[PDB]
Amino acid sequence: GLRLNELSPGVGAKKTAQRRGRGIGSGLGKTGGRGVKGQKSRSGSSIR
Amino acid sequence: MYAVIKTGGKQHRVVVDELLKVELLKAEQGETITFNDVLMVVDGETVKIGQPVVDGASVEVEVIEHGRGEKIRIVKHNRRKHYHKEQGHRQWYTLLKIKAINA
Amino acid sequence: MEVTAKLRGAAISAQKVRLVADEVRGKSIERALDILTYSNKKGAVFVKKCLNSAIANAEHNHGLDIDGLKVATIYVDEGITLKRILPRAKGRADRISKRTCHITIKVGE
Amino acid sequence: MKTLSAKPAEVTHDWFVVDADGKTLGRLATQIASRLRGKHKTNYTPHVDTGDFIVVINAEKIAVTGKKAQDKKYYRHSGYPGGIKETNFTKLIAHKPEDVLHKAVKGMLPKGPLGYAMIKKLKLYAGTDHPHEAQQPKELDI
Amino acid sequence: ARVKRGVQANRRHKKILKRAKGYYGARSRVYRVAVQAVTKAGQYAYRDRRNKKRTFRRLWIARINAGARLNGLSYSRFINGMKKANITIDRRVLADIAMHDAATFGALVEKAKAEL
RNA sequence: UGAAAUAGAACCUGAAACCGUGUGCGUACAAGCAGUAGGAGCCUCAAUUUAUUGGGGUGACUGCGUACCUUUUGUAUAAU
RNA sequence: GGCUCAAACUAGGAGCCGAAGCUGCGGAUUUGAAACUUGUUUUCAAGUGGUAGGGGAGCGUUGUGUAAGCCUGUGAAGGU
Repeated sequence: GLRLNELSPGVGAKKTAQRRGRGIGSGLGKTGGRGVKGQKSRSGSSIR
Repeated sequence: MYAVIKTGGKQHRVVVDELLKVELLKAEQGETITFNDVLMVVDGETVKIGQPVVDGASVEVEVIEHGRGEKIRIVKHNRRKHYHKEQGHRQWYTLLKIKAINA
Repeated sequence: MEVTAKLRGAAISAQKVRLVADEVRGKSIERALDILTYSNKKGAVFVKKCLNSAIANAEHNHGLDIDGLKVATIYVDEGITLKRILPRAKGRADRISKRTCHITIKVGE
Repeated sequence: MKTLSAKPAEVTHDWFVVDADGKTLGRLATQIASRLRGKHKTNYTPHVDTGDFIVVINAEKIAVTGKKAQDKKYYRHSGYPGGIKETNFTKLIAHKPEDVLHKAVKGMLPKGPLGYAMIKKLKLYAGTDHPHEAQQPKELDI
Repeated sequence: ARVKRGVQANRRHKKILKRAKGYYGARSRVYRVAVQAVTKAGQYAYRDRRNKKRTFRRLWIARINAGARLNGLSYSRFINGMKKANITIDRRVLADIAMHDAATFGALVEKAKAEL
């Protein structure tokens, strides 16, 4: 290894995790991918 | 003492040693461009109107510089629809100095 | 030169003092003192006190001729507000603001 | 090169006199409205008054076709409940002769500060004489 | 790794408010009102960037109509005459000549009139 | 006194809302989401041989133009 | 508003206006295509309204290493 500065993970290795509800531009704002009023949009929903 | 020329999809009424900014051209700075398709030359009292081009008449311009214009903010918003987008724009221009209007 | 005096903390609303300050702004020292001594408003005793202190400062600290002075600037700012409680009917309580004012006066030739 | 405006200080309003004798009301009114707006001028800019002063004589002699002299109704509301009032073209010509042509032109001018300023250049008189020989209007058959 | 957001929030709100200068009342003072005022200004500017191209041609056409009627025919017949004469001069330059060079516009009208 | 006192004790820094004072321009015949696109005039700085540009403030007058969110088949909505 | 051999209607004809449609000019970008070939370069073709939603690429913030570094009273952070 050269240095603790120049260590890259090797493109494709990492990905940014998704963050719901952080504005219009991120693609996951407001509802956060959940849709509208319904059971599956709620805070403890699942598929059973 | 003036002419009408076509540059960048637009038309311009030009006089000598006039600084005119037009659309971006593929010419270097200080390079001299000759417009030999002028539309009209009005030299004092003589009016030469080309149909569509005044034959023989020409104007030489000098490419003073190239640059970006004023930044423009483009704002798009769809009310009640969770839609907003912004972007910036700066149009490219060239500055020409009219050198002469050949009849 | 400009000689200042400040009367930070007058127990009165700045709104109630600005009416008095508007009538002495720009006047000469003598005319301003006349207006203040014959005003029926409570803000005038505060403004007169601050003005007299500014004139004293100009005479003593700065050695200026008082006969040629004038109220060059005057403004009233809001001070610290005391907060109190006023009972109302049906077991309800309103907050009361006891406002104070800061008076700044600058005399000058 | 740019497109310049008329620069109000540089604009001149010319005086013209029009004889409204037997002419059609609206056919004359459109011409007058265009002249008051300044549309006949190559310096026309819609935010500047580039018009001309129009002095109309024989305003009580303007004509309407059909049966409009007796059927053209002029309504106004006075601001009071039931306060709707109506008058005829012929009654209004007898009573306030200039108001027929003034009303026709006001309808054809734009509705705003500039339009109010351009209607102020319409000087219309019943009779053959106008008190504006000092301005020397030029006779304009329009 | 607690993040306090005051500094970034301050400069974001300051950006919007600095773009809301000149606006009356709360529209240049309070962010909640100013931010939608700035968005609406942007929307108007976007629409008016098209409508300007729309409005200046209306101005040029009115000026050319005045100029052609000053010596001869109407705007519609003038434009037909230019098209027949193969004169490529645009309405912007035409209105400029009508407003600033009456003799040249007279000669230009004479060409269109000779072509019909 | 202190390096500093708009470090003076409610005392480091001292934002915003909110309230003043001063200067410049506009505003008392004109109807509406208060902007936008144009645009006269005035004021002010810098170059320039001297009103000609450029930057800044203001904005007469003209066109266009019924907030945002949510929820909806659909909202300027007098729906939240 | 106003309009009556219309500025109405019927039947033709010729001009013109008219949109963010199309063309012109300049620029960005998605996909695919011939190559010094990983945006190394020049182009070409077809595209680029968008809610729910799916996919892609980034910005900024706090903290750790890099860092006993680098910057900083010849003025850091913050504020304007």
